[PDB]
Amino acid sequence: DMKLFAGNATPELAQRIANRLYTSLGDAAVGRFSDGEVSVQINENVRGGDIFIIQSTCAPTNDNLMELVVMVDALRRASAGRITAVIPYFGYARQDRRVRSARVPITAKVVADFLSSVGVDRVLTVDLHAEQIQGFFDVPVDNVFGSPILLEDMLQLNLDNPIVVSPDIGGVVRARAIAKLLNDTDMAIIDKRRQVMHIIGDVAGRDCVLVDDMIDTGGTLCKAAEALKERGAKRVFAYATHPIFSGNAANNLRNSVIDEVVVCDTIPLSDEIKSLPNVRTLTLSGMLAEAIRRISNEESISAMFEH
Amino acid sequence: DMKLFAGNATPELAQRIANRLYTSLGDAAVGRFSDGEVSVQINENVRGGDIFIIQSTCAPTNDNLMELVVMVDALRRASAGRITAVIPYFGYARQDRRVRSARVPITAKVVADFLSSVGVDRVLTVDLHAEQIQGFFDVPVDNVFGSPILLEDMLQLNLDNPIVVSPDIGGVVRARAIAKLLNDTDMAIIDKRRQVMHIIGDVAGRDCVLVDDMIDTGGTLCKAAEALKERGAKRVFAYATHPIFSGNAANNLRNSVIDEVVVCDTIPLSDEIKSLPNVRTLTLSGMLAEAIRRISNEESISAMFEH
Amino acid sequence: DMKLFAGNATPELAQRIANRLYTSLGDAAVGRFSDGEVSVQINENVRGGDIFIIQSTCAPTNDNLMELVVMVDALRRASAGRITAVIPYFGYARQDRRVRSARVPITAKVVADFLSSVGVDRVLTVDLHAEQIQGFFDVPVDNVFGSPILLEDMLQLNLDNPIVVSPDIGGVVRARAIAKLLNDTDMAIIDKRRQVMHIIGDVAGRDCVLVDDMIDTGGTLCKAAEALKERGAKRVFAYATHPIFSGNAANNLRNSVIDEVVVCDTIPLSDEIKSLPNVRTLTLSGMLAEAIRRISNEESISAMFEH
Amino acid sequence: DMKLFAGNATPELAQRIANRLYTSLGDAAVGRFSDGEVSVQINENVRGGDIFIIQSTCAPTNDNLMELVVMVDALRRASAGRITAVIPYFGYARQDRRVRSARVPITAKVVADFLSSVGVDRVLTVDLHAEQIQGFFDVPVDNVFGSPILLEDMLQLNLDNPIVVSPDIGGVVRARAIAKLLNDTDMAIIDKRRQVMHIIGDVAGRDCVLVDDMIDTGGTLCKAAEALKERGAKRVFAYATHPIFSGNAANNLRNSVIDEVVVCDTIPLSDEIKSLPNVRTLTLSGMLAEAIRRISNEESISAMFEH
Amino acid sequence: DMKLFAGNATPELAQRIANRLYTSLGDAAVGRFSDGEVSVQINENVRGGDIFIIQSTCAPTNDNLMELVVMVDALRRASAGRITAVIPYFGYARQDRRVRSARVPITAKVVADFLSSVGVDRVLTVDLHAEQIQGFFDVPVDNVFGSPILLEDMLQLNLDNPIVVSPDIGGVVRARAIAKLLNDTDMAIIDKRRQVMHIIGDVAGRDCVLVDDMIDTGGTLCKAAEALKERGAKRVFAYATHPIFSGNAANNLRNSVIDEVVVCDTIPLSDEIKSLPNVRTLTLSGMLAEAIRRISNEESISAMFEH
Amino acid sequence: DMKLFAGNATPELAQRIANRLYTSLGDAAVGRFSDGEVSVQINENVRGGDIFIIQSTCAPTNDNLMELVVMVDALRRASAGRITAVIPYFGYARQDRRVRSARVPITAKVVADFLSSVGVDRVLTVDLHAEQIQGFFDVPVDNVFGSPILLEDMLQLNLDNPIVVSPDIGGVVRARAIAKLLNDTDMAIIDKRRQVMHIIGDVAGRDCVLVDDMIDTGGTLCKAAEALKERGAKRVFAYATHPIFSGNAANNLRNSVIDEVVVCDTIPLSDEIKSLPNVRTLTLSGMLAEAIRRISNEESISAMFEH
Ligand SMILES: Nc1ncnc2c1ncn2[C@@H]1O[C@H](COP(=O)(O)O)[C@@H](O)[C@H]1O
Ligand SMILES: Nc1ncnc2c1ncn2[C@@H]1O[C@H](COP(=O)(O)O)[C@@H](O)[C@H]1O
Ligand SMILES: Nc1ncnc2c1ncn2[C@@H]1O[C@H](COP(=O)(O)O)[C@@H](O)[C@H]1O
Ligand SMILES: Nc1ncnc2c1ncn2[C@@H]1O[C@H](COP(=O)(O)O)[C@@H](O)[C@H]1O
Ligand SMILES: Nc1ncnc2c1ncn2[C@@H]1O[C@H](COP(=O)(O)O)[C@@H](O)[C@H]1O
Ligand SMILES: O=P(O)(O)OC[C@H]1O[C@H](O)[C@H](O)[C@@H]1O
Ligand SMILES: O=P(O)(O)OC[C@H]1O[C@H](O)[C@H](O)[C@@H]1O
Ligand SMILES: O=P(O)(O)OC[C@H]1O[C@H](O)[C@H](O)[C@@H]1O
Ligand SMILES: O=P(O)(O)OC[C@H]1O[C@H](O)[C@H](O)[C@@H]1O
Ligand SMILES: O=P(O)(O)OC[C@H]1O[C@H](O)[C@H](O)[C@@H]1O
Ligand SMILES: O=P(O)(O)OC[C@H]1O[C@H](O)[C@H](O)[C@@H]1O
Ligand SMILES: [Mg+2]
Ligand SMILES: [Mg+2]
Ligand SMILES: [Mg+2]
Ligand SMILES: [Mg+2]
Ligand SMILES: [Mg+2]
Ligand SMILES: [Mg+2]
Ligand SMILES: [Mg+2]
Repeated sequence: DMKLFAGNATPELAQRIANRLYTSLGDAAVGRFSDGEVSVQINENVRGGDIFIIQSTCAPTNDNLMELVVMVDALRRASAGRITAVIPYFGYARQDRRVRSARVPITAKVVADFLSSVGVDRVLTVDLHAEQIQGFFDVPVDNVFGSPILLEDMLQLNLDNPIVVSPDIGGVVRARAIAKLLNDTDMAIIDKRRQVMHIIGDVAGRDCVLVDDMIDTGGTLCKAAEALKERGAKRVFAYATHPIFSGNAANNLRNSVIDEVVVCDTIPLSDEIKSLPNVRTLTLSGMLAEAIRRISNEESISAMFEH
Repeated sequence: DMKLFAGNATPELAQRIANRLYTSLGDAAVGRFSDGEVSVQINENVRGGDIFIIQSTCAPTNDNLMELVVMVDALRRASAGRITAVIPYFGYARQDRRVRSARVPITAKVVADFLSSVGVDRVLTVDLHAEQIQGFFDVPVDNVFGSPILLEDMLQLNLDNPIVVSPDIGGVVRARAIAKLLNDTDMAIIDKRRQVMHIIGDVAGRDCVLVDDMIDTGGTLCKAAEALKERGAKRVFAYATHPIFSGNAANNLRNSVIDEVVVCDTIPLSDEIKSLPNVRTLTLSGMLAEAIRRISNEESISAMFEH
Repeated sequence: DMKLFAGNATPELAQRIANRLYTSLGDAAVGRFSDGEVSVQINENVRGGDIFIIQSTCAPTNDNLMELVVMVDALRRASAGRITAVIPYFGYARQDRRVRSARVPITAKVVADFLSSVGVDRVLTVDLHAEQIQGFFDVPVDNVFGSPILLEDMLQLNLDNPIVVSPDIGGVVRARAIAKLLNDTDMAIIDKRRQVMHIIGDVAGRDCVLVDDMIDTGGTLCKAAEALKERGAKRVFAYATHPIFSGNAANNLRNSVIDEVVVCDTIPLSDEIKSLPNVRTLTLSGMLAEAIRRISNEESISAMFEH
Repeated sequence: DMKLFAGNATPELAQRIANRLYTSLGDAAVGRFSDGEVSVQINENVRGGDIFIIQSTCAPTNDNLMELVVMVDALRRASAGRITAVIPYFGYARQDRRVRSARVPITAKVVADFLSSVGVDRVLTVDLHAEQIQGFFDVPVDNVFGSPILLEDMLQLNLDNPIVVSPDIGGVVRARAIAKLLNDTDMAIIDKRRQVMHIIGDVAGRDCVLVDDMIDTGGTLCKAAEALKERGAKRVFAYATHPIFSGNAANNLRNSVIDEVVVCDTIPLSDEIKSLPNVRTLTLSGMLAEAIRRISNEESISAMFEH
Repeated sequence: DMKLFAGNATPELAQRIANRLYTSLGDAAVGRFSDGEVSVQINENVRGGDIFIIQSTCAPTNDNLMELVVMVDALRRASAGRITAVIPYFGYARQDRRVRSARVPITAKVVADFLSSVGVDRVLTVDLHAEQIQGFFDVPVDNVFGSPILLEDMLQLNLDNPIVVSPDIGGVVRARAIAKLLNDTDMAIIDKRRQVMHIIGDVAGRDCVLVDDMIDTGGTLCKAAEALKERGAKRVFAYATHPIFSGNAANNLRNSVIDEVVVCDTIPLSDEIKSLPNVRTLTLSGMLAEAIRRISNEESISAMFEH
Repeated sequence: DMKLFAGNATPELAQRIANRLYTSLGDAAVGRFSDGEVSVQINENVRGGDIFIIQSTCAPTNDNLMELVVMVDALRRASAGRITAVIPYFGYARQDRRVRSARVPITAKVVADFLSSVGVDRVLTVDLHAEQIQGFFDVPVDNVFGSPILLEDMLQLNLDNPIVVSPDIGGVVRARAIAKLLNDTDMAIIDKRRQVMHIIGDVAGRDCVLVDDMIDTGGTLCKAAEALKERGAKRVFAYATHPIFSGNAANNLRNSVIDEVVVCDTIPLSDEIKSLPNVRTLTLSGMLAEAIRRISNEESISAMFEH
């Protein structure tokens, strides 16, 4: 008995996933009270059922997170059988350690504990910022890579001896994976010091493909593109998974040298970003639908990592 | 080693409490990242100390709640000794049961579990909506009544044989307590059916004192005042503790028959409400300061319930 | 695989519930050792089954509570699948908070923690003293109102413009619900001060119906009846759900002015009470049987709250 | 800050322990409500203090156990620092396993879980039935042997080449320890089959000393004494620690051949037993007082096991 | 969906159990990394299945224990349904209490907590050293006696009025059970003091059968055999369940007077022990296979304790 | 009351740390029983004390881990106050996620759960393989970098325009940190594909400094050195923190082109490795002693990250 429920964060993606599964979204009234508190009511029998909740913890981050945990609590007191939380974009994931024992929280661990507390049985995400966040839960966590869609889109560009560049030091593993998949090309890395940006590798007269896991303000992306072009690269393409686009992202992308920015749909786009002419969107609904189908049927999930 | 920390919800109240304790607020940078996520950094040694955090979970409710739990987590990983959360207004407290086994959450229990999960050792609140929320925690919870301040203000009005009215059926216990304290006067109750409001009791030619625990939209308050005046009451005064004032509260209070509305300061007032000429504010900083002082010194807290 | 087990508290009610479900009580030897310790032995295979235990925590309260938790432990180590505890009368429910931070326990929370500790999966009660006790558990709790049976009995009295009276301030919500159900009549409330009892409302020349959730000693009930009659009420009927009848209840009811006392059967009656001529009993076996049937079949429980 | 509190089970022993510590019992009102429910109120400040509760879980077993857990809960919500439960006789300790996977509970584990749930920090008992019950807790458990007092009393009898006999197979380890302490004498064991009792060892013309951990009904004790005398033993003395004396114990001991029965005071004696001329009582107040003193002062507890 | 997995401790026994169940061992690669750390990989779909893991915690004890807990963790994150751990020999079981409050651990409780932590749902062992270790878990534990096989082997010896002897005081209960089963014969006990060994009972001119639960170094066994022969016993046979055989066991058994040593196969034998001519092995694969079959089918396990 | 205890893994390091703190190691007998099981006995009063246990989880990994958890359990049942585990080398840390949802365990999370289960209050490690393992605990974890000692040793080599190389893609962050500290030099990275090793960066005619966190078999290190020399580098130095040196490490290092290998002392060296002429050891005893001193005195730990 598979039922899908959606919050207010990604309703359109939840509709696409439901369409690809040939079912319909379950009836739940998820809204706000007068003072801003989350209101949830489940409007159908869920006893013994296998429930999936689809909601990214994107901006407004805290309201979306509260919607998620409150729906899980309402479902779990209504005697639901098993609850899987599909969270295409896992928010607060960049706060995953205390560097130099600074007096900061590990907020990803706090969110994982909240989800375990209200009674989630399984989590399914796309492109976690740190893969060790799989260990912040006591439940199985399936971290699905978004690279098949992006790679299928890259191979339709007919680049002239492309080189894969990671905009920073934290993206090197993902850049290397993409470089191996993209006919096993070269790789270069942007290193930032003091300000001045150094490039480790040769980018002279080649098409450069920047790959990252998110675009928040476009700062690192735009700066790396400027560095690549001023060391003589023909074209630069940016390829990310999570389109956060916060702050001054629209102006940063508009006044940039990036020829094309391609993102997935784990977060809905705003109006100013949709108005931009060089920002294009791929869809992850098929991949998420197949993962949900495999989880619901006691099937192996390893087939989801094939290209 | 008593240290006080404040969030962004009630900073001015935290300053008044610190002033009455002749100390200063501890240094912590509590803010937002670019995308709306809570940022916390403790900027001083808290090892082994006795920490108090002062923050109401008022609107914006979810951001304030996340600030609170994230500060508790950061303090607890920095090896703080004991953490007391002073929460003058406990949000989400109106969702405390499932009526008729409706498929709703018990969100107050969820919030209590989150606070117990991040490592709170003690909670101190003012005028909980339901006193049974004391049982939603495994830690001691001190629910301090705000009625001493309000009563001290009522006794300075020189009312002509006043009668204490509860605007609804849920406020009868608080109304009875106030009526006993206010020279042991009469009590009347507003009952709403179908629309039409019935008054149980005699209110003809008497000064009426409405008492409640919050004013959210002013709906029940304004309607009860209209009923009281159209059954012939001389003057009506409204006395509440938590000034939520959400939605159309300013217009409802402006176009009403209530002569004076008196509230406490557990939630900061907006500009439109401060502009109103018949809304007046009392302060709870002395009572909270004395409660914090008694908790810090291993002293009996029962003296806080004296009039 | 539905199996019913019964303790020693309410065996006759368990038999009626079994009869209405067309099954038989499971074989378990629940008794006492020589020194008063609870002895439990399950005498049949319960592996993977869906178990229901029917036992009120009525007097002797502590022996009944220990029987319940010990049966749950024996069933859970015998590899039972799911255990539902049907507790028609939830004892210790009047101790649900600490008033004025008095150094008392919250014993309802202690009992809820014990039940969660031995491994109960679901609780089903009738007319909880405080509905917030639903939040003292981490499991679903279904609090079924006994008002349908009592209302069906009230409507067969043909009262002359009846008025519904709550004997104290804590029963106002239940009295209001009954008043709405009983053709939407008036409501009056007994208020006790200092001794002297005040009645808020008009009771002159009307049939009065006192409604409460329990009758423990009959003190409040008898006193309220005396007040109602000495302000001129024609007849007084008392309507309760839980017949505790402790202490001097028999003498208090015998030497009273109440014309008829009607109770449910969540607690068995003693001999002295059955000898009384004006105490009558209704049965809840049909309602509990239907609730058990709906829980066992993954059906919606909301239909149980219909009149 | 050492404070002692006592329940209703062993108040006189608690007074003796307080006298030997030159302090007084703390003020707490522990009683019953009208219907038999436990009532507890702490009447003094216990914040930060080191609390000891002295109460055996003797008959009436369940009321005493509930008093204990309810006092612990009331103390723990009043912000007590550390709570030690001194339980001279640990009830329900004979139910410590499931023999042949019988569908019975392990009730000692249930009691240990309840004590850990309400927040006990340390347990101190005398002569546990099974020493592995130390492993049923997550807190330190100090199981103090009562054999020093009993041995000091045995050595004042001037027996003629005594032999130490265990009445059953479960008491062999304790009998061997006593035999080693009692000038390293011989040991014999009673074995019961089918009825007929076999004695392994030689008891002809010797003074026999039966040692056990409890006397519940006197069945095994009286039967073993009869067997010993009908295989020709001069005198038989019975030496136990816990005087349960339930059921027909008074008649069994009166119509027996045991010359003298000596017990400790972990359970108060009834009137019929005190009337018996050959039942004598030793006291454990000094040993328990010294153990409490050593626990309170961060001193080594190993000195308590010296003879 | 019953699947069997085996570790490296008892692979041959796991094969025999699989053969008697007419299935095959599941595919899992359990090995060591270069530095000695346990490596585990499950090579098949286990989603929703009912898993059994067969592995004794025998020498090397800590590597076997780590293999077990690591396999349980890998299975539980792969979404296995229910995990039963068949542990024919439970290691660390001799450390089950703190005698005289010595500063030692209770290591059996630590192992039980680890197994409960990684997510074991049920434990099945053979001949636990202390039966109270059943209470160290929160899950059902089935402690199956190995005495049927040993008794079936004893009855094929045609002994001349045999007597059953326990080599020490801790084995008396097991010796008594065997003596009752073996046509209800006599029993004698070895008592060790100061060195000198005393025998309680008559062993002159009888065949002696020593029964124990393990043979670790053969010290107690060889010494008891010497004592029995030097008080004139015709033949001595040793009967144990767990063949640990550590240290100098081979030399102790070779230079001994025991005519025949019979053991079960809960631990594999070494080469030096297999070379011995008077050490013989029985098999427990049929009994364990039937217990696994009964657990998998929701059948009563009590039939396993029949002779 | 600071007490230090040591296991058998790193006794000599524990002695150096004790010497720098001007105290002595506490008395505890930590050994093995006959069959290989861990034996622990604490031989002094530890009640209320602040305990530190110094032991790396190095090879033999599982015995060392069991020693650690068993000592923690023995200390915690002896009523120790606070227990800090100093684990200079955290074993099993390389298994920190499930790549592509492979059916493997996350063994670092299992070890963290075991340590939290037995009652550790704080962990202090050196150079964790993944810094997110800080989030696998609920207690504070201080991950101290070993780079100050290594950098102080590098600056005493007088290299000719050195370049810092990371032998693999996982070491890039550490290599970048060292490069910034080492007068802000260049950085190059070894990339391995299919076999063939690519170097991103220019290493022609420069002194190369390989930095890693461990040396297990020397495979990556020796291969990277060969690649660097066959692209023309003058000298190659290897700088690591944890000297695991397992398998064929001695032969790999002997038949290599690395001029000098410098390691810390978090793991003791074997004889074959000490015989090597180009392997040199630094000490971390001063840094660990200062960290222990700061933890014991409620001082800020951030001063430990200064160069
Ligand atoms: N999109 C991706 N595809 C494949 N591997 C990835 C990706 N993103 C990160 N990785 C990590 O890159 C590493 C690949 O290792 P390998 O299996 O040797 O290619 C693993 O740690 C993966 O978790
Ligand atoms: N017998 C009863 N029938 C209906 N409501 C009840 C009863 N007893 C208590 N209540 C409470 O009365 C309130 C009724 O609210 P409403 O839905 O507005 O009638 C809810 O809080 C119910 O939980
Ligand atoms: N009164 C007692 N005195 C000493 N040991 C006892 C007593 N009762 C039981 N025992 C147990 O007897 C055993 C004595 O072992 P040992 O130290 O060899 O004398 C331990 O297991 C003790 O726990
Ligand atoms: N092999 C065995 N067969 C039967 N009982 C055993 C065995 N080993 C230990 N026992 C214990 O011996 C006792 C037998 O009690 P009974 O049922 O009176 O024979 C129980 O406590 C059993 O757990
Ligand atoms: N030895 C080291 N010194 C400094 N940072 C390190 C070291 N090893 C790893 N790191 C990480 O490198 C990053 C340095 O960031 P930054 O503060 O910008 O230099 C942090 O994530 C550190 O945790
Ligand atoms: O706003 P930006 O910093 O440019 O983008 C967010 C980046 O912060 C993290 O490294 C992510 O990997 C992104 O690369
Ligand atoms: O917006 P309003 O409903 O008028 O005020 C909030 C009320 O809702 C609860 O009963 C509170 O007691 C208040 O009386
Ligand atoms: O013995 P009594 O106090 O008269 O009856 C018990 C009452 O105590 C509680 O308020 C219940 O609602 C009852 O009304
Ligand atoms: O009433 P009784 O059975 O004679 O005495 C209780 C006995 O039950 C247990 O074995 C105890 O050791 C006692 O010996
Ligand atoms: O090496 P051994 O001590 O002779 O054999 C192990 C014994 O230790 C325990 O009592 C077991 O019951 C065994 O009898
Ligand atoms: O035996 P090796 O693989 O050469 O050394 C262990 C390496 O495995 C991990 O990447 C560590 O960072 C090391 O670099
Ligand atoms: Mg980045
Ligand atoms: Mg209200
Ligand atoms: Mg009442
Ligand atoms: Mg006995
Ligand atoms: Mg033993
Ligand atoms: Mg033995
Ligand atoms: Mg590496």
